[PDB]
Amino acid sequence: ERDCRVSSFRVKENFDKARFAGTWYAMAKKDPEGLFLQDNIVAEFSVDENGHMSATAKGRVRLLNNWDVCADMVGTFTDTEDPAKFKMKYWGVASFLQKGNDDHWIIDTDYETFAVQYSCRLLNLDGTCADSYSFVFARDPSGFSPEVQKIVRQRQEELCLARQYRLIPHNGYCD
Ligand SMILES: CC1=C(/C=C/C(C)=C/C=C/C(C)=C/CO)C(C)(C)CCC1
Repeated sequence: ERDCRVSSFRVKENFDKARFAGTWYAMAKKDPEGLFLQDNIVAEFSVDENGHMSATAKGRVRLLNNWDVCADMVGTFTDTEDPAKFKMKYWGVASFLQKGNDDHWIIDTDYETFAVQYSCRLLNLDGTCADSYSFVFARDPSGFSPEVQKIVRQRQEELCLARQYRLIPHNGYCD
């Protein structure tokens, strides 16, 4: 009875890039297939004078040889015909870290407390998603009141992703 087709999902109305700038702490995530950032994750968003949005990000990750390193990453965003939907190109400061190109959607935000992000890397023949990831971000690395926790859960049900996330530690391991 629920529609899980990716083309039917509602996104943030009248999205505002300049208002989204500044520091964002990751507090929970849903993982995709393969290598991915593990914990101690912080993001910094910026917008230039001509309207182009970009970001940096740091976090610990375990490489192919299980070595434990602090990764320093960089991303740039290209606008589309929906103001909340972007294309993101990304890479690292060290040459052995991963590079690529992903969809980046803002499902909802209030700019001053919380944000919900989503990416579908592959579509099924019937229009639902075959490989996805998602981040829950905070301005304040504290818990979220009861009423904001309830709005975050309603957005996780829209995405057909209820009960598939885990909490992330913050440890000092990276700078
Ligand atoms: C750049 C960037 C993002 C994605 C980063 C990812 C996808 C990194 C993967 C790193 C790996 C796998 C390193 C191992 O070689 C997010 C969405 C947080 C928003 C801020 C900018």
